[PDB]
Amino acid sequence: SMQEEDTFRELRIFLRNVTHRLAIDKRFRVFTKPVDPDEVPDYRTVIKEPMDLSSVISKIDLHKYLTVKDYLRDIDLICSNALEYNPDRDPGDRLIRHRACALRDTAYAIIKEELDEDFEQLCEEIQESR
Ligand SMILES: O=C(C1CC1)N1CCN(c2ccc(F)cc2)CC1
Repeated sequence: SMQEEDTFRELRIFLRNVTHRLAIDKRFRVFTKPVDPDEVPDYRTVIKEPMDLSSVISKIDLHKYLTVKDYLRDIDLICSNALEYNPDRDPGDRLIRHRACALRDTAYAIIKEELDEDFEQLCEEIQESR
């Protein structure tokens, strides 16, 4: 229906706004663009599904997310990729992991305060119905 297409448009507006707030935070700069294969040729052989905040913006616009749960699977994949690729005790690795965990916890906290649970339940029921 028209009403269902209006529900999914509101979902996209909400997701662009959360993603822009993460992307301007100086802590999360390393997560804003894909890894350059020239700089890190080993990256694409270790990490099977790369993900970053520029790709998440592109996926919102392509209508890839029908629920906030779909969207948070990609935020969780940005975080898990960083913990897998950078697992060592040295400071460079410990700083990337700390920032990855902060990206994940910040996205979950914005959504806890600002997403209405009945708006998410509506998105999930339209998705199920298709
Ligand atoms: O996991 C990531 C970020 C996507 C989250 N990276 C770890 C490895 N970094 C790197 C850069 C130059 C270099 F010569 C070797 C490694 C780039 C940043």
